[PDB]
Formats: sequence, C-alpha cells, structure tokens
Amino acid sequence: HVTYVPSQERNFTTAPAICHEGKAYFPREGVFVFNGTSWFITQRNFFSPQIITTDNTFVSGNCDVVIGIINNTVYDPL
Amino acid sequence: DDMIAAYTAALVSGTATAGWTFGAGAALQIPFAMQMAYRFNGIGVTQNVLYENQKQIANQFNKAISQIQESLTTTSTALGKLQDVVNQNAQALNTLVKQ
Amino acid sequence: SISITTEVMPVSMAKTSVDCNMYICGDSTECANLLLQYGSFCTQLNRALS
Ligand SMILES: *[C@@H]1O[C@H](CO)[C@@H](O)[C@H](O)[C@H]1NC(C)=O
Ligand SMILES: *[C@@H]1O[C@H](CO)[C@@H](O)[C@H](O)[C@H]1NC(C)=O
Repeated sequence: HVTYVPSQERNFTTAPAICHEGKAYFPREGVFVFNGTSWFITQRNFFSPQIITTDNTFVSGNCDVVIGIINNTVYDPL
Repeated sequence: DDMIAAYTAALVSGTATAGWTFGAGAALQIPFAMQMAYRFNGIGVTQNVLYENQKQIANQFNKAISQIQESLTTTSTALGKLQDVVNQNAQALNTLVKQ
Repeated sequence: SISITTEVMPVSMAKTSVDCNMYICGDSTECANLLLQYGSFCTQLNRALS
C-alpha cells in the first residue's frame, strides 16, 4: 500500500467568517488563516496561501449572529 | 478494565480535541465548531447552517446525551447480547459437571 | 451502454428438529428406561438445534 503522510505542522490563528460592509463571507472549501500581517485562505491538508477574493468565498447573512467574526477586506478583481 | 477505560478516554479526548486527523498521522488541533462545520460540509450541507444555528444544535446534542443517560438508568434488555456470552460459558462448564 | 447484472445469494436454510427417544428406542420401554441416564446429552442437541 502506497500512502500519503502529512508532516511538519505549523500553528496559525483562524476565524470562522469575515465581515465586509455588513455581509458575512464564508469559505467554499478551506480555512481562514492569519500569518501576522493579513488573512489568507488555504486548504486544510497542505499549506498554500491564497488571497481572499470573491471567487474563494460566498455570502450568507449579516454580521450579528456568527460567534467570532472579524473585520477584514475582500479583494474584488473588477 | 481500567486499561480499556483509559483507552476509551484517550480516544474520546482525541476526537474532542483533534478530530479526525490523529488517525492519518500526528494530531492536528482544531476548535470544535470548525470540526462540526467540516462534518456538516461532508454530508452536503453548507457550513453557514451550522454557524447560524449553533445554539439549537448544541442544545439538541445535550438533550440527546441526557436522553441516552435516562434510557440507560432504567432496567431493560439493551445489553442483552453481552449476557448471553457469560450464560453460555457458565452453562457449558456446568453441563460438563453434570455429564 | 446501460447493463443489468444478476446476483444470487442464500439467506436461510431449513429449520429442523430431532427426537432422541424415537431415533434411539422406537416404541420400546426397556430401551427408554436404559436411555433415561443419558438425558443431559440429548437436551444439549435440542438446545443447539433450537
Ligand atoms: C506571511 O506571508 C508572506 C507572503 O507574502 C511572507 O513574506 C511572510 O514571511 C509570512 N510571514 C511570516 C511570519 O513568515
Ligand atoms: C469591527 O469589529 C467590531 C467588533 O469586532 C465591530 O463592532 C465594528 O463595527 C467593526 N467595524 C466596522 C467598520 O464594521
């Protein structure tokens, strides 16, 4: 049997969702990570930082019901 | 029995703290709400459903545990397939004695 | 293409019972009296079959 074993763990600061002009952005697949400067989105099994854009996230509701939501910005490609 | 109890306690603690990642390899820490979100995402339901109804889901979880406890405090035959083993062993030895 | 394949599986077999007294001593009183001290052996077979 040939198998894949992950290794070399690293700790990050995470959030459930992000608020942006009164709307909540949840990731499609992946997790929100913080690297000391800004917030990125990454896959759970490998570390590959990506910029949080509108393609990465989706909108559901306003920001007064989710516990632990934070303020950040979302880059629109225009 | 103490060793088996320690094994089950370690498994429940690892599930409640690390989730699912300690079987593939080294344990990865994760808060319980995000793990619940992944479990919800695995059955085809988006994770905002968890994040907007967390109080109700937690209350239903606690109520179900309490109902299991109340079901197990009353005398019943829930563990009836563990009694058959000890009955069969005792009856076989007594059958040799009577034989 | 769409294909349909058949698969057959057994589920149960025939339920059976035996009677020690008739198999060993058919309508004989003396044989039944002689068999009387083997009763523990016969109840084990009936328990297994049930
Ligand atoms: C955060 O990511 C950036 C990528 O632009 C990298 O340059 C930086 O070193 C990272 N922060 C730390 C603390 O490594
Ligand atoms: C920033 O977050 C706080 C709570 O963490 C919130 O009260 C505030 O309104 C947010 N800022 C903006 C501009 O929405």
